Amino acid sequence: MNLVQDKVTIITGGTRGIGFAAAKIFIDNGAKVSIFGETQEEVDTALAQLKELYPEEEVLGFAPDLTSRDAVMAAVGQVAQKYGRLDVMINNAGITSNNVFSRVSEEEFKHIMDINVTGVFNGAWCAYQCMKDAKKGVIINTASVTGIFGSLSGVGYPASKASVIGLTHGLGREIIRKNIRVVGVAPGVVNTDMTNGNPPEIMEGYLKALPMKRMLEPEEIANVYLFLASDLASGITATTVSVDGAYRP
Amino acid sequence: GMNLVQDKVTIITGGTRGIGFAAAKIFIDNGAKVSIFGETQEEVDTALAQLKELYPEEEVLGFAPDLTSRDAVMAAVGQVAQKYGRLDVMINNAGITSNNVFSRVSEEEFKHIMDINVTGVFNGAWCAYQCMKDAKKGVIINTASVTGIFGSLSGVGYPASKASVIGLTHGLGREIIRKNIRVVGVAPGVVNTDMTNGNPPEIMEGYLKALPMKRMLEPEEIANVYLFLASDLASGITATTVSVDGAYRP
Amino acid sequence: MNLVQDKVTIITGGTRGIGFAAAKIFIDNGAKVSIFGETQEEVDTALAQLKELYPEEEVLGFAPDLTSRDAVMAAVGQVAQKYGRLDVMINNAGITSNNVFSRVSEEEFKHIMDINVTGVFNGAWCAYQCMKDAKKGVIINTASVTGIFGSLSGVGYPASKASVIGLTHGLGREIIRKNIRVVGVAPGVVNTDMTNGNPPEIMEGYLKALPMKRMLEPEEIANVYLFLASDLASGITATTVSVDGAYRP
Amino acid sequence: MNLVQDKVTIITGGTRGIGFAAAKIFIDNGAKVSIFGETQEEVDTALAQLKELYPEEEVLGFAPDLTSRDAVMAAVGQVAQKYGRLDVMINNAGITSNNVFSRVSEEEFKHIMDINVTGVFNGAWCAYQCMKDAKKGVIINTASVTGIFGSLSGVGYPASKASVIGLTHGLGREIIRKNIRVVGVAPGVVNTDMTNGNPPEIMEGYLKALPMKRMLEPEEIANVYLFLASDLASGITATTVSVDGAYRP
Ligand SMILES: NC(=O)c1ccc[n+]([C@@H]2O[C@H](COP(=O)([O-])OP(=O)(O)OC[C@H]3O[C@@H](n4cnc5c(N)ncnc54)[C@H](O)[C@@H]3O)[C@@H](O)[C@H]2O)c1
Ligand SMILES: NC(=O)c1ccc[n+]([C@@H]2O[C@H](COP(=O)([O-])OP(=O)(O)OC[C@H]3O[C@@H](n4cnc5c(N)ncnc54)[C@H](O)[C@@H]3O)[C@@H](O)[C@H]2O)c1
Ligand SMILES: NC(=O)c1ccc[n+]([C@@H]2O[C@H](COP(=O)([O-])OP(=O)(O)OC[C@H]3O[C@@H](n4cnc5c(N)ncnc54)[C@H](O)[C@@H]3O)[C@@H](O)[C@H]2O)c1
Ligand SMILES: NC(=O)c1ccc[n+]([C@@H]2O[C@H](COP(=O)([O-])OP(=O)(O)OC[C@H]3O[C@@H](n4cnc5c(N)ncnc54)[C@H](O)[C@@H]3O)[C@@H](O)[C@H]2O)c1
Repeated sequence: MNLVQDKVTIITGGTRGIGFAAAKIFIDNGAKVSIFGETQEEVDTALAQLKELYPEEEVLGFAPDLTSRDAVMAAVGQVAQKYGRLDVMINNAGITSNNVFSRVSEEEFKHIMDINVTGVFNGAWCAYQCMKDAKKGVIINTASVTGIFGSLSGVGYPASKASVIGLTHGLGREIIRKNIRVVGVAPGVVNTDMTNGNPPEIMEGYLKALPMKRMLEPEEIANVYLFLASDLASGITATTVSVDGAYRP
Repeated sequence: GMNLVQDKVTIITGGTRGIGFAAAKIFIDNGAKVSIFGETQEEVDTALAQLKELYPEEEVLGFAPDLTSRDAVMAAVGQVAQKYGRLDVMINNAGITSNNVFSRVSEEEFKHIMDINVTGVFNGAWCAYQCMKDAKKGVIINTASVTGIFGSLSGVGYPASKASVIGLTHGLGREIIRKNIRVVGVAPGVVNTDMTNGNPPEIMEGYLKALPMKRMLEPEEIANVYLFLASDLASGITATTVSVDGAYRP
Repeated sequence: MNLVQDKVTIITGGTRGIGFAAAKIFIDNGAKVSIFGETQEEVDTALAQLKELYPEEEVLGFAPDLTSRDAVMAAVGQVAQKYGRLDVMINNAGITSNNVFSRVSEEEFKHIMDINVTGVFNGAWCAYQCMKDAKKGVIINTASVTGIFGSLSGVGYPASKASVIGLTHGLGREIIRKNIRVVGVAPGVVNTDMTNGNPPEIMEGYLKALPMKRMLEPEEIANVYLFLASDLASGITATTVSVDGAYRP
Repeated sequence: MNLVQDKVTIITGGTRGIGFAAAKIFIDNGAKVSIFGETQEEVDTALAQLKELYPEEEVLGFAPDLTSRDAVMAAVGQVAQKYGRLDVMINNAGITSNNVFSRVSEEEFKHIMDINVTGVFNGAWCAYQCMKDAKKGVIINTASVTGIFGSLSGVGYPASKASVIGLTHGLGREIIRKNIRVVGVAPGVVNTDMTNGNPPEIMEGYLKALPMKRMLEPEEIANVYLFLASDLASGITATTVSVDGAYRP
């Protein structure tokens, strides 16, 4: 199976969790993969892990400030200049929130809006600049089940993830004439560092609320990134695919 | 090369032409054991002969049950389950459209589109569930439409029936996920099949140019989404409908 | 307050629950009200109740088979003939389902599809025929929260109520050029004969788990019918308004 | 008609357009109105216009930086101090975008996200702090049709307005236990300074694409704010009402 054969791919937040599982699955399927991480330390750790798994595969790693379009452009530009093209952009880096409304500070709301929305806008804009003249490409934006069904706390999380769905819808409709597809992915509860850090009572809570009686594995989200990036999904754009196993927050 | 549905016993309703027939081919290519349903025995015979030319060593069963009769659907689903010992995938793809102005929509026309597009999907999903529930495994795929989400400017029975399919998929998916059976919808935009061809090229030239992709989707582009959704790659996808419309808005 | 002053109104399922609460609120706001019921007995009971409340008000009552468009046309036609016009049509009559999928018979699925969807189509079609030449009117269709968020059982209920939302969207887009508005109302859990079952010991736990800690009252749905039928809602069409107090099935 | 009798109301962006039409309709319906505007000059102009219409009515006016929660709290706090309570908060201030994706600068995307989302979050948070102990109140957030159906350009506009819908959904579900309702309003194309200044070619396109063959008037949106703020809408929360006359971008 080589669903993304010879596709030049960038995965933001590709150092751990869903993004890292996607790096592996995309390399397994013939893609040329580059990853972004928050810090250079996280990037070095992930590149060393990928070097053990794939000793003959070259994987580029960068740590741009996702809130700065110039910093994202510098990193995206290096990938496009090394391979002469950019086929796939996955705006997967993201954070969550669970604070009760009264305890949501200005700083916390600004930060989740910055990373989850401005980070996605910057990545999609920089990918588009490298894809527009080639008149081909795929931009994948990671939303959440909370972007559709809301949440009971951490208002910045459904607000930012609903914005990602809205950005995906509008951008997809706008740039389809340049043969560039824009698709969203809205996961439910996934077994990563984002969810495994919670207290045991919250973990117990999730596991009883999940209709599948298990969290999804990062591979189950990464397999959807894989299909959506492949030419099999040539009819899918300006929409968000729910991958939540019927979980409802 | 690919074998995304290897050894999966699959039934495709409306598998004699358009999207369903393209799915029959793509599913056989990917290792599935395929059975098709068609509206008439003549359509079934034609499709089986076409598939026999393409795949001379492949056995494909064909049936023409009245989709509005659950006993007729159960008899056909039962024969497939009896022959292979299980049922892994059910695709409720058979459907029809409408474009009549509201004043000209007869009682008979509204009843018929509601019967085929909704009762036909309910009957197929119910009969599949009965053959899947003890195995605690399976995938049910229901074909909706872009009109089920964005409405239409005419033929009210078409968005009404296709929105019902999305609602059925959502509710059924939430209900039977505890039996490890996934229920997923597919909402196509405008697809190049017998459903959409008939108009002269002069009329169609301006229509195609106004489409966001400047072309209709091909039946293979919908069938490839059936393939992914039926595969173990979509293990996290249930109680939802995937839009495959190339940004087309009715 | 006379939000529907002199508006000739038909309310299907106006003999009890939401429909009956709407009959009272519409009479209070100056409308000329006619009600439909399943049986002649229900119609006689409701008309007598409205005579004790409003002795000087004339209310017409009919019991047409909602699955027969000719029977609905005969009743709608009599109202339009008596007042010379039809201003408001409320397709409020409906039923629910809670049977587990295996136990949903052909007959049960056919019946809920017939009453909840064909009944709404027939009422909307007959209203349209009496409104189209006047180039004014409002058609209100009662959906449900299950039409948007699904359900855990009784598949015919989300299937039929999602169809009502789809019919409302398509019909609204089609006939807005004739200055006829088509709007949906999606209630959550309302205190009527439809939810009047279980003893209080069992109910106490259920009510406590509801986001508002109570069901909605039929007046709370009828007040939304009132606004939507008024000229205040002149910009609202081809959409469904959620009146569920944040309840999620 | 006095749908919002004795209700202490704050309207952000109440100096012109929809917000100003709402100021008038809310005063007509018995509310105690306070307005916010971008500049002190706009506030002075609107207060003078309202003094000519209502010479005996006192209307407070403020121009806080909506991106600063402390500046919004200072203004909201003064209203709550003067009347001892806050009954209604309308987060109506907003801006639009129509730039092609390549021409959307970092600055433009940041600004629309700041005003349309952080401005709504700040207003809703400050209102909640003044409403939570009273265990009653209504927060109205202005989204847009583009938040549901996307757009063909100005990606910041559907992204920010979809975020407003997501914020409304999540916040509504979270604070309904404090008897505070959170509702959204999604207008189509409204005849205000936001749209009326466009070149004839763009105007022609709008008028052709509008199924009603006219734009909605600001009163048609303000009448929906009125109903949603009234006790008639007691069952409506954690949802967005479309007021678009079947217009689709
Ligand atoms: N884990 C879940 O249950 C869940 C639920 C729904 C949505 N999602 C979304 O899935 C995506 C991936 O999440 P995950 O669970 O794999 O998370 P993770 O914590 O396992 O990894 C997140 C990745 O994003 C990067 N990232 C985070 N904050 C960053 C910042 N400030 N700057 C730059 N990069 C940053 C990290 O470096 C890391 O590589 C996110 O968009 C998340 O919101 C996850
Ligand atoms: N083609 C499009 O533009 C379009 C758009 C949106 C939705 N869809 C949906 O896709 C599905 C497949 O459609 P298609 O375009 O391939 O159509 P098609 O006409 O090419 O084939 C339809 C198939 O369904 C079967 N079928 C139709 N009526 C039937 C009946 N009364 N009883 C039993 N079987 C019946 C036919 O035998 C045939 O095999 C349908 O559900 C259709 O509504 C298609
Ligand atoms: N009550 C709830 O919790 C709730 C929830 C969501 C949606 N709804 C919807 O609200 C609407 C009103 O329901 P309600 O709770 O007031 O119910 P109800 O049982 O109190 O009243 C139903 C009314 O519809 C009529 N009706 C029912 N079946 C009919 C048939 N076969 N033919 C003709 N008339 C028929 C009855 O005579 C009666 O007047 C329905 O469409 C229902 O689906 C109710
Ligand atoms: N007019 C339309 O076609 C339309 C379409 C859909 C949504 N909307 C939404 O409706 C709402 C009202 O818009 P309108 O058409 O009445 O606009 P308008 O331009 O007529 O008025 C906007 C108001 O918001 C204030 N405002 C704008 N930017 C601000 C800022 N930086 N800081 C503080 N206050 C600011 C202005 O002072 C003014 O009072 C907005 O949220 C807008 O996005 C309008």
